[PDB]
Amino acid sequence: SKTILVKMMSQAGTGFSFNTKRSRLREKLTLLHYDPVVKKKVLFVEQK
Amino acid sequence: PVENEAVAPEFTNRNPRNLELLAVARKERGWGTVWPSREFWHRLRVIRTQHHIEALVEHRNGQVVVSASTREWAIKKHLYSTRNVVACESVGRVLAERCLEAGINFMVYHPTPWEAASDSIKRLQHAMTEGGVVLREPRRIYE
Amino acid sequence: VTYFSSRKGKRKTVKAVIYRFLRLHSGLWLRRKAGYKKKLWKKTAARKRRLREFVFCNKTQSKLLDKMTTSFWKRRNWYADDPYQKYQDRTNLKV
Amino acid sequence: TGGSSKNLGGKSPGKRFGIKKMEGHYVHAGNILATQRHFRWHPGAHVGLGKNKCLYALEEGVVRYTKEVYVPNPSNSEAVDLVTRLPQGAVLYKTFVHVVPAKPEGTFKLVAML
RNA sequence: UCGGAGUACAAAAAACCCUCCGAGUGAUUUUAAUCUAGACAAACCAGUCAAAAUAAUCACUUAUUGAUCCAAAAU
Ligand SMILES: [Mg+2]
Ligand SMILES: [Mg+2]
Ligand SMILES: [Mg+2]
Ligand SMILES: [Mg+2]
Repeated sequence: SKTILVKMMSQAGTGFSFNTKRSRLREKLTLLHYDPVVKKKVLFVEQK
Repeated sequence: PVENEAVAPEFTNRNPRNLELLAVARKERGWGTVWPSREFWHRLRVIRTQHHIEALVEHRNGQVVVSASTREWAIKKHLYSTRNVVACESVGRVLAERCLEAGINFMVYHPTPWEAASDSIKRLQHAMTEGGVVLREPRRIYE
Repeated sequence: VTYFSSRKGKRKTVKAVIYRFLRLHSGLWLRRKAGYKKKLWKKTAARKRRLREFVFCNKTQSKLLDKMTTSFWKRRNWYADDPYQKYQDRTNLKV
Repeated sequence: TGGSSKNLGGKSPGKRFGIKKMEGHYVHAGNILATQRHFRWHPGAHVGLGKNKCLYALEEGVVRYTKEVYVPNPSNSEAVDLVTRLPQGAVLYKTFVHVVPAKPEGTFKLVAML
C-alpha cells in the first residue's frame, strides 16, 4: 500500500492546505480548517 | 494643605479576600496526573455518606469556609429521611443561602463521571443555581 | 577566499556568503533556518514555526563570515523603508 | 574465518533524561524542572506537564520535592483498577515537584491624587 | 543512518566485528490554529518542551526519517 500527498483547496481565497492520504482510502478527505484571511472555520476540499 | 493630605506610594491591602475578589489572585494551575483539578479559589465538595448528606465549600488551604450538613439539628428536625433526593435539594439551597450571606458567588464543582448522572446531584446544582450561586469559577486575569 | 587578486591585487569576497546571510552593523550575522521549505506535510505546527524564524550565529561563525567579506559589506547603510534599520544598533549591553 | 556478529544497531546517543533543577533551586516561570520518559516524578503545585512528560515551572519560585498520596483520574482506567484491587488499608504514594512562589502577586501604586 | 534494553547497579555522559529486540509505517477521526515570555539539549547543523496574548489518538510510542544547490509547479 501507498501514501498519497493531496493539496486541499478552501472555498474562499488563496488558502491551501497540504496533507497525506491513504492508499486504501479509509476516510475520504474533507476538512473543517482555519482560514487566516477571513479568520474563519472553513470547509476544505481535497484537490491536487 | 491638610494634615491628612499624606497618602504614601504603595498601599497595603491587608485582607486575604481581596485579590481573589479582584480575580487577579493566584490559583494553582498544576497537578494533572492527579484528580480532581486543584485549580480554584473555592471548591464545592459534596460527601454522600450511607446516612448523611454533607456539603462543604473549601479553600485550597483546606479550610472549610461554609458548610451545610444533615447532622445539624436545624435541617435534622425540619425534614424526613436524610438520604432522600429531597434532603439533597434542601442541603443544596441551605448552602446556597449561607453562601450568599458569606458573599461568595463563585465556586468550582468536580463531580465523578458516575456521580454526575444521579438525581441528588442534579438537584444540588439546580438548588445552587436558583440560589443565585454561579459554579464554573471566573477566569484569572493575566494568568 | 582570495587574499590578493590577480588584476587589482585587492582582497576578493565570497559571494555565497552574501546570498544567505545578513550583517547588521552591531556585527551580529543573521541567517535563515535550514530546511524550512522542505517536506512541510510531515512536520508539526511547532516545527514549522521554529523553521520560519530568523536566527543569530555564535561568535565562531560571525568571525568566520567576517573574514569572507570585504569592507563594503561592513558598511553603514541607510535605506528608505529599511526594516532592519531599527535592529542595527546595540542597546543596554553591559559586558 | 567468518566473523559475523548477528547483532545490529545497539548505538543511540543517550537522551539526557533526568532532573534539571534540584530542591531549593530558584526558578523563573518557564524553566524545565525535570525530563523523563516514564513518570518518575509527577507535576505538583505550579508545575506544568508537557506532552512529552516534561515538568516545567509555572511560577517564579523555589522548587520543592514531595511524597504525596496518589488519587488517579477516574477517566484513566488502568490506574483506576490498580487503585481498586489494593487491600483495604493501603494508599498509593508518588513523588511530586512544586514551585513555591517568591514574588508577591502585585502591588498597589498611587497613580494620581485628584 | 534511526530507537528500546543490558554492558553503564543510585544526576548526566560513556566504547567494541559486545549481548539481545525493533524502524525505513500502519489504524483512525476529533482535522490536531496564529503570535510570543522562559527553558532542555547541543562542536556546528539539526533537535525538543512551553505560560501569557489573540482567535490529536492507538500500535512497549520512543523510531517511521534526508542539508544546500538545481528542477518542476501556483500563489
Ligand atoms: Mg513523496
Ligand atoms: Mg544504549
Ligand atoms: Mg553512543
Ligand atoms: Mg494559552
